[PDB]
Amino acid sequence: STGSATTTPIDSLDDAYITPVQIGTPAQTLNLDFDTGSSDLWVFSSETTASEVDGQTIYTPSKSTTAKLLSGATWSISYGDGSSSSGDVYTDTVSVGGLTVTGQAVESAKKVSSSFTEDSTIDGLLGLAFSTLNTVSPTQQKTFFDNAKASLDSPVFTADLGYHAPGTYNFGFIDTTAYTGSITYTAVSTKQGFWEWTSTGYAVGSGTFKSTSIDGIADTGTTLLYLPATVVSAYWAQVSGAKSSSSVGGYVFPCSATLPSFTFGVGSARIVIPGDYIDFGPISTGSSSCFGGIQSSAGIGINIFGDVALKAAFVVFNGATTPTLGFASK
Repeated sequence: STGSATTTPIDSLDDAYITPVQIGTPAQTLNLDFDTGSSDLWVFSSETTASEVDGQTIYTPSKSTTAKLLSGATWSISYGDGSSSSGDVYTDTVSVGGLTVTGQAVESAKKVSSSFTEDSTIDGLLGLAFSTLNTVSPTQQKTFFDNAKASLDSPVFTADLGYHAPGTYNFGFIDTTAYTGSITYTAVSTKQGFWEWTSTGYAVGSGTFKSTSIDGIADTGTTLLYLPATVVSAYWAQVSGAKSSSSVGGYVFPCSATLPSFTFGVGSARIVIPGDYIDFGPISTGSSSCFGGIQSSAGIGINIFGDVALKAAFVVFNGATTPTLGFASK
């Protein structure tokens, strides 16, 4: 089998992407944030504290003839940005772009933190990291991909995120029309439960490529590109007036600037992030100070190839017995 679904930016800055997901019988369609950096499929629901729901579409398990309470199971998750959610668990039928999993753990939120409440466009998350990170207790549950894998034509999914435009998540096949040149594959460590890999270096604008190993994670659920302070300083030094602002929480730059591109290495291959992808707009409405899309990972404890990087590529998440990651230009 295969599946194919369009993923759509939630706003004009590509702060996140939402993909429609069918849950239950009859289908209840929720728009979920597909997150290769976590491993829980959780939804706003009829069980979510009412004051914490503000515009989201909810899953109502009592209206699904295939929903079953997973007795005794609870979940609770905290994300890198400090947001969180928790609740109980149902199993139900979940379909993405025509690909159907029966008995998928659907984690129903009883509580969500303010950032979730305040984002009316995201109805939940669909985790695509390794199932070892799933938070369901006392019996850990499998991701949608892990459940689908054996049925797929090939044990892969691909992320093709757009810049200020829709893109595509495919399951079970590689669309050879969706990229240019070849896909370069690179080794993955699953030891921390992430799609963790090592970039071979970087360049800033038309500058020379610096060969250096940068370990980090391919994370569709993180907006920005988080890299070591040395790398980030080298980038922003090429933007007149750019500076790190402790009050704002990162590098900012004059909105009048033209940003240079940023290149990262995948083996001997190179992915080029155009400068415009690195502009996240005014820090506050009407400001002429703009927020940068490349930020320091210092104090995160891990480098993160988030949407800023991934959207410059066609990305293969290869879930073969030994997983690997592939990157192509597009």
